[PDB]
Amino acid sequence: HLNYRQKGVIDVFLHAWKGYRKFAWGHDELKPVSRSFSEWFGLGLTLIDALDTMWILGLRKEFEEARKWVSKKLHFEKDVDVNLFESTIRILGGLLSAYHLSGDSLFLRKAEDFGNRLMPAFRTPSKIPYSDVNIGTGVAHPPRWTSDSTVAEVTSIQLEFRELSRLTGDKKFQEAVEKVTQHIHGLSGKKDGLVPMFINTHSGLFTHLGVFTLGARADSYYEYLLKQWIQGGKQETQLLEDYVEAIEGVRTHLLRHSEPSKLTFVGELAHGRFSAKMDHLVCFLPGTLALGVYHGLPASHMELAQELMETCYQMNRQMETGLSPEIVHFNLYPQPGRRDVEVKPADRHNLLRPETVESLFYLYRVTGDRKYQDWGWEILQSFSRFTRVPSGGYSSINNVQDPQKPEPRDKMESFFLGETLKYLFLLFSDDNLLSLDAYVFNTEAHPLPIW
Ligand SMILES: CO[C@H]1O[C@H](CO)[C@@H](O)[C@H](O)[C@@H]1S[C@H]1O[C@H](CO)[C@@H](O)[C@H](O)[C@@H]1O
Ligand SMILES: [Ca+2]
Repeated sequence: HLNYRQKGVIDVFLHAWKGYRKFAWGHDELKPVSRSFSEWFGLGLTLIDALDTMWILGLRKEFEEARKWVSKKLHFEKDVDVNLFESTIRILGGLLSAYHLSGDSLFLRKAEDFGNRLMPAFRTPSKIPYSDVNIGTGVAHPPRWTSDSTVAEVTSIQLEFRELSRLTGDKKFQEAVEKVTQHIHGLSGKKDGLVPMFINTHSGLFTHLGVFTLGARADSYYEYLLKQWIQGGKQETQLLEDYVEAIEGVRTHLLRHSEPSKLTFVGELAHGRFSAKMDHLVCFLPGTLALGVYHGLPASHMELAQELMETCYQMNRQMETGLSPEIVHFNLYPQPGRRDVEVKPADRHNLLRPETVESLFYLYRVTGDRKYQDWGWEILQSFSRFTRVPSGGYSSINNVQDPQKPEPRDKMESFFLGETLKYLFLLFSDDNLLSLDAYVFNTEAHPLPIW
């Protein structure tokens, strides 16, 4: 049976979805305040990202309507440049999870068509893929000012391409992404398992040396070391080794404690200089640590997971709206009148990002401590109070520190329905539901089977 908090998640989903249906059907993103839409892919991004969430939440009439759109209206031949990583985690991942949950081969046929159109990105001298590929013309290229790719982008596509090869029997997808993983396994320039942010597609070597973050441009590299190891049945020992090494590197170089509360946080390093800056993106890490412990990683990882979960919770609850900003800074020394969680004026936006509630899901699944459910519910209520648009939809907001004037940005990111609400529903579940023994979630919350 659905419980009270799950019913609340479903009310939020359906209010979001009614805005999408009325004002943005088949378009990439809802602009709820203006009752319009935006495109970047032109491939119904929000719809595809939400397929599996609709299925899991039991929204089967909505799923059927969306399936009909996929069957009739989703076509990949347009002259359009797409980012390989964003494409892969949202569209390829979303189609693959929709296939597995529904059993409907339409989703696999579409995934295979799309996957084939992404392949030109790998045709570089080093076989590290370009950032962008045109799905209609077959031309791939790097950004205008550089031949570098982003490290997280080239190392956070593996689950999806590996699974596509498994289902289709076409080895080209797996072979391409595994070359990337194996190459990066042997690269110089890491700091105790920590990777630089960029990698050159011509030389194959890291660039921006000596600069280390667990946030944007590197985060999901670490996530996918563990998750690939799990996906593959725990036989690919190099992935585990590199993951274990990296977590020790985080402990050695990036962990400090805040004032006044002594919260454990992860900062950044540049040429040996520590910076107390932490992207909300880093909040994936407690959940990934806990996931690893479920699968046999050391208890030290759980100690760190629980400390970081508290911190990520505080990043939300110390704000006036109860919603974390995009980026926080912490103080290493006591500052009269100051909270733990400092926020630069420019960083005060919230884009409805999932990483805190993602990690709460894993902490709850692994520990059973109901406080993590309570924290998730608190955060959901804050989304409802400060980001809801009366006519339908929820919006990113510009100011998490002004409860009277949060200032909507007029955008509902696809990951709100793809991730934030899926993880909350799962967090609250009393159930055999997407077992950690049977599935691994991709980095856009799309569950894929463990082999
Ligand atoms: C700017 O940050 C984004 O892109 C870089 C890659 O250039 C990633 O390293 C970073 O994690 C995010 S994408 C990340 O977050 C989104 C939700 O907040 C969502 O698309 C997905 O979870 C993805 O992993
Ligand atoms: Ca993610």
